[PDB]
Amino acid sequence: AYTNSFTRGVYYPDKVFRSSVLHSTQDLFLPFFSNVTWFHAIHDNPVLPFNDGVYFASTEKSNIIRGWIFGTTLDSKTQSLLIVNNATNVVIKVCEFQFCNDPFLGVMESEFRVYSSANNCTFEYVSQPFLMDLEGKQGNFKNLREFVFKNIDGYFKIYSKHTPINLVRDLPQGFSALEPLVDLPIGINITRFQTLLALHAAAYYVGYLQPRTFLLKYNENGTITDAVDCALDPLSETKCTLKSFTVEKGIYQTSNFRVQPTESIVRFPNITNLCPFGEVFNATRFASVYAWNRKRISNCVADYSVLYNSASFSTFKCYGVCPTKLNDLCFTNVYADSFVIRGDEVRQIAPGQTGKIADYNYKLPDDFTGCVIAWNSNNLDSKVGGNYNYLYRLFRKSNLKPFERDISTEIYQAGSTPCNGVEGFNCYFPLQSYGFQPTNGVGYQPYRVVVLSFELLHAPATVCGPKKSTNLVKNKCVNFNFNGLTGTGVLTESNKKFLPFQQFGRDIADTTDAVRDPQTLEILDITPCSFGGVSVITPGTNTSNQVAVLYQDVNCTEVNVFQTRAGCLIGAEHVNNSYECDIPIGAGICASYQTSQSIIAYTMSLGAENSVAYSNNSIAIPTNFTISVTTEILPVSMTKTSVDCTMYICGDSTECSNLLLQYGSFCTQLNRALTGIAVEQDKNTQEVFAQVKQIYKTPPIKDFGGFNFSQILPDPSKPSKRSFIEDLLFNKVTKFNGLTVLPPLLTDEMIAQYTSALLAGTITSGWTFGAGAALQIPFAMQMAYRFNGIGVTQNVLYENQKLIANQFNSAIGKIQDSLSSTASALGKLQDVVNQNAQALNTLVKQLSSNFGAISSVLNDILSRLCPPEAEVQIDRLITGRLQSLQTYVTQQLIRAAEIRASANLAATKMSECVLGQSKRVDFCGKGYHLMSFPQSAPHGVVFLHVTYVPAQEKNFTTAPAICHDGKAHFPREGVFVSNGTHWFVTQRNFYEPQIITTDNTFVSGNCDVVIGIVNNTVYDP
Amino acid sequence: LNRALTGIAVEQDKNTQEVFAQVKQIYKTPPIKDFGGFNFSQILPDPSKPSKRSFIEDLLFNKVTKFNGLTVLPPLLTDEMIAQYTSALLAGTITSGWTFGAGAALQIPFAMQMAYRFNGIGVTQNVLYENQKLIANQFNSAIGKIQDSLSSTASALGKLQDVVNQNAQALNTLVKQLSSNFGAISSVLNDILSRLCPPEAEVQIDRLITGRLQSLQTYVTQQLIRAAEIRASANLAATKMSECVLGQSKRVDFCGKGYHLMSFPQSAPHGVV
Amino acid sequence: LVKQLSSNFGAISSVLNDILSRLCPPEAEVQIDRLITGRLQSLQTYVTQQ
Amino acid sequence: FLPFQQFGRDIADTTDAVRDPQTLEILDITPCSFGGVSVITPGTNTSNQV
Ligand SMILES: *[C@@H]1O[C@H](CO)[C@@H](O[C@@H]2O[C@H](CO)[C@@H](O)[C@H](O)[C@H]2NC(C)=O)[C@H](O)[C@H]1NC(C)=O
Ligand SMILES: *[C@@H]1O[C@H](CO)[C@@H](O[C@@H]2O[C@H](CO)[C@@H](O)[C@H](O)[C@H]2NC(C)=O)[C@H](O)[C@H]1NC(C)=O
Ligand SMILES: *[C@@H]1O[C@H](CO)[C@@H](O[C@@H]2O[C@H](CO)[C@@H](O)[C@H](O)[C@H]2NC(C)=O)[C@H](O)[C@H]1NC(C)=O
Ligand SMILES: *[C@@H]1O[C@H](CO)[C@@H](O[C@@H]2O[C@H](CO)[C@@H](O)[C@H](O)[C@H]2NC(C)=O)[C@H](O)[C@H]1NC(C)=O
Ligand SMILES: *[C@@H]1O[C@H](CO)[C@@H](O[C@@H]2O[C@H](CO)[C@@H](O)[C@H](O)[C@H]2NC(C)=O)[C@H](O)[C@H]1NC(C)=O
Ligand SMILES: *[C@@H]1O[C@H](CO)[C@@H](O)[C@H](O)[C@H]1NC(C)=O
Ligand SMILES: *[C@@H]1O[C@H](CO)[C@@H](O)[C@H](O)[C@H]1NC(C)=O
Ligand SMILES: *[C@@H]1O[C@H](CO)[C@@H](O)[C@H](O)[C@H]1NC(C)=O
Ligand SMILES: *[C@@H]1O[C@H](CO)[C@@H](O)[C@H](O)[C@H]1NC(C)=O
Ligand SMILES: *[C@@H]1O[C@H](CO)[C@@H](O)[C@H](O)[C@H]1NC(C)=O
Ligand SMILES: *[C@@H]1O[C@H](CO)[C@@H](O)[C@H](O)[C@H]1NC(C)=O
Ligand SMILES: *[C@@H]1O[C@H](CO)[C@@H](O)[C@H](O)[C@H]1NC(C)=O
Ligand SMILES: *[C@@H]1O[C@H](CO)[C@@H](O)[C@H](O)[C@H]1NC(C)=O
Ligand SMILES: *[C@@H]1O[C@H](CO)[C@@H](O)[C@H](O)[C@H]1NC(C)=O
Ligand SMILES: *[C@@H]1O[C@H](CO)[C@@H](O)[C@H](O)[C@H]1NC(C)=O
Ligand SMILES: *[C@@H]1O[C@H](CO)[C@@H](O)[C@H](O)[C@H]1NC(C)=O
Ligand SMILES: *[C@@H]1O[C@H](CO)[C@@H](O)[C@H](O)[C@H]1NC(C)=O
Ligand SMILES: *[C@@H]1O[C@H](CO)[C@@H](O)[C@H](O)[C@H]1NC(C)=O
Repeated sequence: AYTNSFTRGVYYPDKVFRSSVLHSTQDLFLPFFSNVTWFHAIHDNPVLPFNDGVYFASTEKSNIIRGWIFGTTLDSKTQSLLIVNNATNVVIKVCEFQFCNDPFLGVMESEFRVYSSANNCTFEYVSQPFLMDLEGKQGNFKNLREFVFKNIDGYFKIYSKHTPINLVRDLPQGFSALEPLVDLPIGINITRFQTLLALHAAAYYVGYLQPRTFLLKYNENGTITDAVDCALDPLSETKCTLKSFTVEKGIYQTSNFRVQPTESIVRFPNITNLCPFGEVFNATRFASVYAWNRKRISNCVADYSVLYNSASFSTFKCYGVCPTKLNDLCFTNVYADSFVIRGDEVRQIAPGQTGKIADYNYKLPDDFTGCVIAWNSNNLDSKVGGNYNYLYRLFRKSNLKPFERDISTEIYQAGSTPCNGVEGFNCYFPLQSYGFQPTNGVGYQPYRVVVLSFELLHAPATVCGPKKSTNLVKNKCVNFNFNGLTGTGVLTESNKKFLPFQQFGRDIADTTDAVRDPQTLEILDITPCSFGGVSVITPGTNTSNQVAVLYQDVNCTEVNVFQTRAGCLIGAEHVNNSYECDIPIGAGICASYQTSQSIIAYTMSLGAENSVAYSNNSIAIPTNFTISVTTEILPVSMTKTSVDCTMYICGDSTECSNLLLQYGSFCTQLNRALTGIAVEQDKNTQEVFAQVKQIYKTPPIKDFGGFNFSQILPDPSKPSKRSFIEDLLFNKVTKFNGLTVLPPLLTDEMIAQYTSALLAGTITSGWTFGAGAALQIPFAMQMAYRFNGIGVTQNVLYENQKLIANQFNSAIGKIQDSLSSTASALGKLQDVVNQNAQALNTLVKQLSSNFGAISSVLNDILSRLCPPEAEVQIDRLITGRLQSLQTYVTQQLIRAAEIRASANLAATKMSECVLGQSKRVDFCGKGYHLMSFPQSAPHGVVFLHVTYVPAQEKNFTTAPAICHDGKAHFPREGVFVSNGTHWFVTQRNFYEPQIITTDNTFVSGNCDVVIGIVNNTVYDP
Repeated sequence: LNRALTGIAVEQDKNTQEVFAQVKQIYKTPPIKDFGGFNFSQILPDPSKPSKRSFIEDLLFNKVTKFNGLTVLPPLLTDEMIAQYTSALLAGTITSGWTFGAGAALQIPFAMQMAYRFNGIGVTQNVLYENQKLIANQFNSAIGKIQDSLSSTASALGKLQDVVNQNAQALNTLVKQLSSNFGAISSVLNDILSRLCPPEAEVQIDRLITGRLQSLQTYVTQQLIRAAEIRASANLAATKMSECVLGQSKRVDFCGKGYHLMSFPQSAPHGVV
Repeated sequence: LVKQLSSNFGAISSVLNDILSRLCPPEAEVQIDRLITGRLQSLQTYVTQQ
Repeated sequence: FLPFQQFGRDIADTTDAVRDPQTLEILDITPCSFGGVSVITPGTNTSNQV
């Protein structure tokens, strides 16, 4: 009866070759994993809906399905497309037919009950004859022939694919693209179709197409190999939104949820009287244009479809509105300006027009809303002897304002002379007339013109169109229409006290806040029905295709379900246990993929909770330490792009360039900004790396006290003398539109030489090469100074020198192992590359946009259209592409500022971390800084920060001071500790107890002042 | 535009994590507040609030004060979580000095910690102990004065209030732009659509689309620039946290004017004090 | 920025008064809107760079 | 190109390749080489050679 559809409904949307690209297209496709009807029967079929397009598929072994019928009645009464394959060729006809039996075609061929006539044919096509399977066979099917049948604007598009199969059961799973084959211009309104079966079995599938958006993957050979149905599910929406088939772990915003209306609400005043249009259009006599009439039409039901459909009118031109929308709109008042004019003067009755009537007798506003209605009256107002009862004002000393009625009869003066009702030179009358006779010319015949002026709704409306009202439903999302004002939202009761004259309320945005119900004068608030963005929480597609959906800022009762302050989270199980944050949701909630396995949501942990065993006489002092190496990765530079604004916008087009010149310096200001950026990328690089006045090199003998630097020093065997670690870093980070990339000034080899010099200086001369000359020093002694710099006596290093070197070497090895396996380690630098690449890919894609033009391709506009019309379309494209460049450049300037700040920070670290020793906490890594080593990286720098971290501690009893002979002895830069029986003095950051003597302590004051002073003895050497 | 705004929203949480999430563990003070006479009751959490914030933090929070496609996302770190981080940083500073920043938190008497801070400015530790009671009273009085100042002068937090105002002003302007015609017959799209039909309506709509899109581009650009300013401030705040609270700063006027001893963080709306 | 005032931006003339003194509102308003759009975009660019 | 395909396209929707209408072979279209030209010069206060 039914089966599960699969990845079979994909066809080539057009005939353009694309390869190695993911292309997003919207067309009528079969939704993935939808239900498709299975029609089987062994030992005619029904008439099916076409549903704006039909997916059809069949499995064959003997060519049982041999044709299709498409139409409305499909019975010799309308044109109906008939496609038949009768062992010779495909025959397509749209002829009528008498189906004097349940049509099917029988098997060689010995039966033909499909038809017995051919009458009133308007199209016939026959392909070349072939020969195929006809005799009776039964079993597994051998050939699956899939088809798509769609009707677009009268064109019947047929797509198909034939493929070998070895399968009797349901549809095979597997991607297969459908090529286009036929486009038939027929123009038939198709609502139903039927199939044709061959009787000596039955097997075929019928699906239906829907307006889905698909993301199509074209491989290197231009064959469609996959597709994503966006509205299939949140994961598919995410993949198409990001235009990729792989989604990294995280949360993405892909769409917006909106509760849809369930029913419409149409509300109008309960008026039964009809508007007296007949008394104006069929008036016995029209007024003269010098004295035009204004009839008010109000408190009635108006129907403008009668006037519009009537063919008796010579013109019906609406300004501001248009004639088929007038039925759903209503007005506070409509006024009818009624007068007779000359035919040739109809053009003057319009906004923006001038002339002796437009200026002297009937002026319209240039913002006029309404309709100009006209018809000739040559058989009513014109008379033999002429009709001289219609007067117009020939002369006036001034023009007229809109809707002014100038009834005055003052004597007009051409020049300047007194007139007192006299007809004389420069004493003329403003009143003139025409003598209209049925025999006068076309332009001299009378026309009856009525202009209907509509005053936009503001106040309660009384003259409304023929739309009937409905009942009102509160507290539900509805699509409402109140007196022509439309929108979607939930209508609720309100406490807004509208004044008796007020009809509408407004929000800050001028949107409707509340309405007065036109039937019952109560005030209803309009709150649009709940909506919000929808985010998809997913582990990467390299792990699982299971996702959770977050509906932002909604309640869960308006749609496992977890209510959070971020929204309603669907698909994630709520876990009481806290963990480290993984994929953030918001409001303290994070999600992760963990174990059966599922996506979980939890309140994030801030770290383990602990307490410090504080007391007024207890100090913890470390007895051992660890040397750790951390990696700090900073962007320094970004790719130095340069864009030819002219070639991008106006590629190889003189006409476009000439139009572009009317926009001035916009281009050169973009070239200037990008040049400035490109230059500053090199300034940034020089400031970070060119901090050494000379190029230093290490000695051939690497006698550095056991410290192994072979993985950070250049390896004299590479085409570019980079270290092992640098090679690892470089192995982790991965045009004809006026878009170029400039090379950097400093090549990678030169950067490596600078980092080599900085490293060799640091190793052989410590910090001295930074301040001035490089002064050689044994490395172990350099470390001794670095230890003194953190309050640790140099003797600690020498005594543990071998241990320290091994820890250092091991730490370096661990970095290498980390860098060799974890690609994400350099994400901070990879993102910069991605951001610049994304910016360019977007920019290039903008060239495909129309921006309102007929075509995105400039040459296609130019080769078909000529300048007076072509220039407008080109200006539209220029505006769009120029705005795109302005956006790109602005984003690059902001990003460049971010990079500059990072480069300045990197230079600061280089100066304070590598050339010196930093006293700034966590500036040169967490811990007590010893030394740092630079390594170069693509568009960036990596610092290896060597830090001293206390490793093991004991609880010792302490005291701020010791009493001896009543004098208070305090330690000379150390602390007092007790092992329970004896007091010792020791350095703060490393347990090394010494006997308390007068050379370790100093005396100030006496025992009665110091809080916590203890009794002891002080040894005097 | 959605991408740019998402990037901003994300970086606001990165900024918060970098400023506050500088401690690997959540520390808590002992039940006995024997800190040598130094009174911290106005900066430590008060175990009685719906959100365990200090008195001063409550004062700070009491001073700082949609259907058009405009939404506000919640922060990842709620105010309670921020308070827990500041509590941990404060407890670490008090009970272990700077040791919790470099590595493990090593307990030390507070008076001795101050002795080290005094040595760090070239003042022998004996000065503190001999004047320890005086110093504690001065500290306690100074804290009380802060409370009195914060309790009466609303303008004290103007630097943070302006940020709120700038974002609010930006949105109010943006929403108001929907009322503009931009050359169209009406700013209301539905009123154009219900009276005019496609060959003429599409032009008026394109005019409104152009105007509203330009308005968004302007808003987003201003937000990106403002966000860069905020990021610089957050980086500075993180730097101070690292050098002022976790350590002791030798940088003149970096951690206030005078010779720096110690600093204490307090959370505030969209900021740190 | 000042030089941008000399640009037509598709208008018949960069000088606003020359448009206004020869053309009347139903046609003049379009040319003026073209100049307003261009000059406003120029200011937006200037302010952003500043 | 598949037998029904006549044109190829680039990311920008520009033509990548064409099927020759007289002989059905596929030809790639690569715009002829172009690029910016920069002038390296000492200041005109020294020399006019570039
Ligand atoms: C200090 O810690 C280091 C390790 O960080 C200790 O060295 C380890 O000592 C054990 C002895 O039990 C050896 O088995 C390990 O192989 C050593 N590790 C390394 C890397 O050499 C050192 O002994 C500790 N010292 C003290 C006094 O506790
Ligand atoms: C510094 O460490 C490197 C680590 O690779 C040592 O080089 C290794 O040396 C051993 C023998 O000494 C070889 O068996 C390995 O194959 C080498 N590895 C590589 C990657 O070359 C180097 O010898 C150490 N330096 C010193 C002075 O011992
Ligand atoms: C505290 O340290 C002292 C100094 O090392 C310890 O004293 C000595 O103890 C050893 C036996 O462990 C004797 O052989 C020495 O002669 C002692 N010397 C002195 C000067 O007393 C003392 O035992 C330690 N106390 C604890 C509890 O560990
Ligand atoms: C340190 O030792 C001195 C004397 O050796 C202690 O002072 C004595 O204090 C007790 C109790 O107050 C008196 O009874 C003695 O007469 C005092 N003797 C002298 C010489 O002053 C002092 O109290 C001790 N410190 C502590 C903390 O107990
Ligand atoms: C630290 O200072 C606070 C200041 O408020 C002290 O709490 C006050 O304590 C006194 C009595 O000790 C009460 O009368 C006040 O009402 C308290 N004020 C508040 C706001 O609670 C606190 O006791 C001081 N700490 C110590 C150890 O003395
Ligand atoms: C297939 O159709 C049946 C009813 O005909 C329906 O209950 C079922 O849910 C459909 N399949 C899917 C996957 O929705
Ligand atoms: C199929 O129909 C065509 C119609 O012209 C006919 O010529 C052909 O012979 C038929 N095929 C047979 C009889 O196998
Ligand atoms: C078909 O042909 C007949 C000729 O007898 C003609 O009268 C009729 O109008 C034509 N059209 C239809 C739809 O029957
Ligand atoms: C097609 O025919 C149906 C009647 O079956 C009718 O309702 C529909 O409006 C027709 N389509 C057109 C475009 O007239
Ligand atoms: C593309 O065609 C070539 C034939 O030269 C073939 O070797 C290659 O595997 C094909 N690629 C795909 C993805 O089918
Ligand atoms: C006014 O509207 C109500 C709503 O149902 C209707 O019953 C009433 O008859 C209307 N008034 C007139 C005069 O028709
Ligand atoms: C005018 O009168 C004619 C008949 O003389 C009638 O058919 C027409 O509908 C009338 N028009 C109006 C607006 O009353
Ligand atoms: C991601 O995919 C690659 C190749 O499919 C695989 O080697 C890698 O282990 C995957 N990632 C994880 C975390 O397993
Ligand atoms: C919606 O959220 C409110 C918030 O207080 C809650 O009280 C209510 O029960 C939730 N569910 C509904 C309205 O169905
Ligand atoms: C988690 O805690 C809640 C307390 O509100 C409790 O109702 C729930 O059953 C707990 N779940 C588990 C698995 O412990
Ligand atoms: C110090 O003493 C406290 C007392 O409870 C203990 O919890 C803590 O672990 C001790 N420190 C070490 C390093 O063992
Ligand atoms: C430490 O605190 C205890 C409280 O149990 C007190 O008796 C002792 O005198 C205090 N010592 C110092 C030095 O403050
Ligand atoms: C530049 O020109 C001025 C005046 O012509 C001259 O004095 C100056 O020396 C020139 N610069 C150099 C580097 O000679």
